[PDB]
Amino acid sequence: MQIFVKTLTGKTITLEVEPSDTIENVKAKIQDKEGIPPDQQRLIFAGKQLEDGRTLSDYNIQKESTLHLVLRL
Amino acid sequence: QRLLFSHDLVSGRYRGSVHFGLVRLIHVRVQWYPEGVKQHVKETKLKLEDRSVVPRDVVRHMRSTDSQCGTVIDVNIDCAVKLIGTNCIIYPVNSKDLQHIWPFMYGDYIAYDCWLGKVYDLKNQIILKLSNGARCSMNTEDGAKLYFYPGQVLIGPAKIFSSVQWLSGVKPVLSTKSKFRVVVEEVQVVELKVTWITKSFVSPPPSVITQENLGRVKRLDHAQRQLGERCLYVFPDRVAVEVVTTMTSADVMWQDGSVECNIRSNDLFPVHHLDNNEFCPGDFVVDKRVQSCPDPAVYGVVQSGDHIGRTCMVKWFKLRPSGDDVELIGEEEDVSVYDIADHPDFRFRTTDIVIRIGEPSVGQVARVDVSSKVEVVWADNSKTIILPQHLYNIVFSVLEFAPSNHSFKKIEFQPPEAKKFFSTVRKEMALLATSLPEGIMVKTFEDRMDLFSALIKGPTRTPYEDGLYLFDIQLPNIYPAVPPHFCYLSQCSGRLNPNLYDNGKVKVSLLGTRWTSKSSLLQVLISIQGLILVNEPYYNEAGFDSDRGLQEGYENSRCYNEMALIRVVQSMTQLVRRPPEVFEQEIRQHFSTGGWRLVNRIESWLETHALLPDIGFPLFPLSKGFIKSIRGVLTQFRAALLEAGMPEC
Amino acid sequence: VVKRRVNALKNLQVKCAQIEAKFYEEVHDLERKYAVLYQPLFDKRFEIIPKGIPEFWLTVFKNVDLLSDMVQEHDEPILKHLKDIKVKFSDAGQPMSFVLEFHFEPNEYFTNEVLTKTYRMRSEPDDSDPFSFDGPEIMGCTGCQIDWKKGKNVTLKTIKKKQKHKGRGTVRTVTKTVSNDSFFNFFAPPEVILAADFEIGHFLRERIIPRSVLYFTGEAIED
Amino acid sequence: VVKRRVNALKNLQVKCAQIEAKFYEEVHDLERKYAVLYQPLFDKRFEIINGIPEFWLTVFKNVDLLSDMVQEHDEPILKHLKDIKVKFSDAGQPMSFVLEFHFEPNEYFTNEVLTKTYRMRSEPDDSDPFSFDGPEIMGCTGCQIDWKKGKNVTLKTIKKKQKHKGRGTVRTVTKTVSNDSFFNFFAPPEVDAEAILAADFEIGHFLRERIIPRSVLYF
Repeated sequence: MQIFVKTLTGKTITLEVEPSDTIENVKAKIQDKEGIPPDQQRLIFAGKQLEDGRTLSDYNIQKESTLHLVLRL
Repeated sequence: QRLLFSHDLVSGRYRGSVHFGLVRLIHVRVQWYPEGVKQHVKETKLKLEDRSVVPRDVVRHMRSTDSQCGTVIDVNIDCAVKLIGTNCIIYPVNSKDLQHIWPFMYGDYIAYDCWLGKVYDLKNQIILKLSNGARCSMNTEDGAKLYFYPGQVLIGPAKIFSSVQWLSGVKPVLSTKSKFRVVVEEVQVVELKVTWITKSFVSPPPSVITQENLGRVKRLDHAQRQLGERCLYVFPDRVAVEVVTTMTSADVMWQDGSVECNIRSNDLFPVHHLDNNEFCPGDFVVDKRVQSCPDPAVYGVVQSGDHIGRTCMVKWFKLRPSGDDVELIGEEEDVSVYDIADHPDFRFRTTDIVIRIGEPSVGQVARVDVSSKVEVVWADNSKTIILPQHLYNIVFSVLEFAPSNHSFKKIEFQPPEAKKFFSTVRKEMALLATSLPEGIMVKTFEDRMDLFSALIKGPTRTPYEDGLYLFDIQLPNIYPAVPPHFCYLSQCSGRLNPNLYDNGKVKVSLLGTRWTSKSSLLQVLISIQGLILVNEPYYNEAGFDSDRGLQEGYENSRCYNEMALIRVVQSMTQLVRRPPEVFEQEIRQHFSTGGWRLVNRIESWLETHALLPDIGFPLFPLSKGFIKSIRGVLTQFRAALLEAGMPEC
Repeated sequence: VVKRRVNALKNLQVKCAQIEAKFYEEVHDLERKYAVLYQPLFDKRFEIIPKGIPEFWLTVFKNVDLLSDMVQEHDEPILKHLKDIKVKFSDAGQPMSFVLEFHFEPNEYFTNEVLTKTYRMRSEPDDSDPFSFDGPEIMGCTGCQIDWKKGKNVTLKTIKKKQKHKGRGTVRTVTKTVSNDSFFNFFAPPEVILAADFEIGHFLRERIIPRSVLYFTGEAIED
Repeated sequence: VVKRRVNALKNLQVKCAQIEAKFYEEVHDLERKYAVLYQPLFDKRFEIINGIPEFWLTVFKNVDLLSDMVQEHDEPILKHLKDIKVKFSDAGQPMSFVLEFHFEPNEYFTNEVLTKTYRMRSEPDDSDPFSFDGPEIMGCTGCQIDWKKGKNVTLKTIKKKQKHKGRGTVRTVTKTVSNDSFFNFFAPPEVDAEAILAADFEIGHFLRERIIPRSVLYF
């Protein structure tokens, strides 16, 4: 399913993620696309701090939905 | 009622002489900072001069009988300032005027090109002008022993200036028997080790930013100018001043929506502790009504509430699927606070650091507007409006078989000395079978013998009375050396007890979150019957032990009694509707005997309140919000009991 | 018992102070001897001191706190003609005493070429034999005469004042001469502030005369 | 114009400093000779001390610079100190003074006489009129004390608490840790270390000038 992840440098990552997928896979894909390691980023949907250990569907992610990338240090 | 709180300005006798001081510690400890040391002294011997109202602080009128709460937006400080070395005192000087002594200070947040960060440490150098007329720079580490503010005058043995850098003037010859006299012109920051936290709209820059790159670093701003804080006053000519008095006149947004601007702080007193069900204007919340607000996307913002009524009015918003805007789902007044809960994610409150998300990019939260948007001071550049959407924030039995999706899995338990564990559990079981007369009971699965599971009945005359609670206990590999690993089965989506967390954690001293190898499950059950299920369970979160006899304690405890009643009814509703695969027959039997008594007792409480009050725990000032919430959940509980096949006695 | 032993120790310390006094007398003698080596350098300084270094010693006074406080605005033009300051020492066999010769070029204020404010230091093991204490320390000054031209004096200043008669209160609009704060009071000690003058003279003895360079260029400090 | 002759006069001041260095050299020579003359008095002290209890221990205790180093547990050691003297370097070598501490037979070390030395300066450092307010102190020479078995106090055998890896069980391990004591400056810091060097230099200067030639006044 098509989703968009926005990074703080202005780029947009277009990703194909299964609704039942876990957030760890999303972090891995984001790392692959930009290199930031899963332990070093947070995913934000409409202000929700997405938790790695829970499926995307139960976060009610939909087609063409928007995600935002934050950094933890 | 307590009448002093942290940082408040007080006048009292030290060494037999009246002096100013700041209260630092409470259940009071006062430090007469101008010249003195911390000491304990009671408030009856003291005279307040200026309370320490600071942003984010929730306050109540001292004189007004109305116990309405309110959050403080901004504080205006008119502070007396004494010049150091001299004794001239200028009053009133507004603290917004005074500037920090050093450009940056220990741990004050900063912003680099596009990164936020706490300055973990900062290396700073003083710039000195000698009586010779020479201008030099020295690290503060060497200057510590010079017998630090612009314009100071000090003396130092010549050798101290061995490592300095002579910026200008004729270099003097350093002789061990020469004593230079220095006037400190400016204090400068050399480097700073930034402990970054967030990126603001790759990788961190260098930790210790080079001095040439400090011009782009911007501090944080707010005024918490306390008594005795070195700073620089500017004539309407920087001069080093120490604040000798403060005049805290703060603006307050009250729970009724009124903004009583410029109220003397002495008329206010802060509330150290909120009942978790108060909601001052702007506190984002989410609904907990079963039917209303089915969409998780909706959130709530409280506009005003009546403290005595325990009822607040809210606006429900939801994000627009397109763009970055928001829309108003609808206004709902008379909404019981118990039906709403502090929003999981959005917790914006004043002076809270925040980062803009998809121009200034790092800032602080000033005020959460009653409308959707929020106010952020980006550094000190400007207060600006921005939605939350894109603003990141900083009796006994031994059952057979095994628990089906229950108790503890993924453990692969293996005791280092199984024989000693068996020796322990034998006596533990004997004691349990012998000394459990209060109805509380336990059971053990045949598989993974460590998998204890207990049902506990509430005592009498308490919000948890007739309250059935299930606990699963994993005995550690090294039992009884360490306390057992408890887990409360939590399903109410709430905190029925300040310790019984929804995540399943439990908290009590015996659980180490004291214990001894002599400690047994019997002691833990006794504690759960004595502390966890107590008459006033408000008194069981990380303290509040001081509150005994405090009016704030009584009020918050009554509200917590109400909330605990709501949540216990909710828990019983769920348990009847979807009970586990274990302990079922006894749950049926308990609900048949006294289960319908809960609803009858609650309805009797409601009827008595309507007519006017019975007894058993603080609930007497039943509030509109409590009545609404309890009725709404009690009809649901009756429906669950009916569909469950539990006819009324 | 022990008192006798400590008394013996103290009496030994008395001989110790006597030998130390001999040591310090010999130190003064060696300083006198090294004068023969010093004065070539200070004489080159004299000759080299626009011609020469204008107001060299007045500038040195200004750049020293102990001496700047002693220089007055009126004094500065007068002391500007201070040609040199140099230290001489006593001859062999005499009590330790040294002289701070202010050699002064011809001017319009006062005539005598030099002002020689001799000094002296203690040369005894101790005031009391049972007790013991020593170390070079100024126990006395000598001062010197200061003449003046008509109206050029600054130690005492002439003014016109409406004074009040003593014991009668009558007003007298008349001229008066009143003691005034001036640098040259440095040469007029209290006929037996004394400690201050002694230490300032000692400073000019060990720092400003020997190491005048450090204090003129700004290359040295004193408080 | 003027600045040129000022600079020449500065070069002259450099030679003045050199002459003063020679002055202080002969001052040290006089110190040595007069010390030869003191030897009868110091020897009479030595025999008198045979005795004024803990004489030099009290002397040190009564001086602000030195009471800072003498620790309580040191008292059994330094009390056996029998004498202290100063020896002065002979002509030809850089000026120095050697403080010699004569200790009676003890249960703590076998050194009949312990030594410690300070080297002073006898020259300026460059072409500028550099500071020389007499012979100042640079460097210093530590020495090893012939301690008896386990009688050292400069290092203390602490039973440091540690925890086993993984198991976490607590245990005590005997480890030598630097310990504060009057003898510590006998092992001065090598080439805050500079601050301790300066403090030791000042202490030794006070010993040479004040403590030893005037020990009676400080008793």
